[PDB]
Amino acid sequence: VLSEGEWQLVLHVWAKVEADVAGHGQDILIRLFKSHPETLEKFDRFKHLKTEAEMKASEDLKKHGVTVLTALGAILKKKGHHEAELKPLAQSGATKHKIPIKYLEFISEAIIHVLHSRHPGDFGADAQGAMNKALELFRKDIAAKYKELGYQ
Ligand code: HEM
Repeated sequence: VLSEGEWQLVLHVWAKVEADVAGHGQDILIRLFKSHPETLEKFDRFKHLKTEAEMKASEDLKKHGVTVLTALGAILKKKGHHEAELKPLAQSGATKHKIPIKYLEFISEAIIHVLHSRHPGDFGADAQGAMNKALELFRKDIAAKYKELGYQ
């Protein structure tokens, strides 16, 4: 678990992401794709995106970006109390999409890195350590729901 203090730090940065979701949304995804392009394969709609510039130009990617952050955000304001919110995503990932936990750690990486580039001064070690934990709590919870559904 995370302390109250840790949670506030997480939500304190979350607040800034919230000022430009679409924008934080696209950076995250561009970073993921770029750093681990094997993840692109889950996306057929994105398959065709050859450059950053085209990636940046897609409404579809930008939307997808917003859809990802809003879900993650609703989960974090739950401060660890997120089974209900969590459950649909674990189902879909265990059943439709088949996303490995590995894919999820990649994404965690892109998240942190974006936050740190955009928000240096609100994203110090304490905060960063706190966001790490929370993203870890999310992946862990996911991982077990997965097993329960027979995936991993
Ligand atoms: C912070 C982590 C993430 C969150 C909150 C998240 C959330 C979502 C949401 C809310 C959807 C739409 C409903 C559903 O199909 O579940 C979605 C769909 C999907 N997610 Fe994720 N996602 C995350 C990470 C990933 C990763 C890392 C991948 C694959 C590498 C991924 C692959 C997919 C795919 C392929 C779909 C189907 C979307 C479509 O084309 O209609 N998600 N994800």
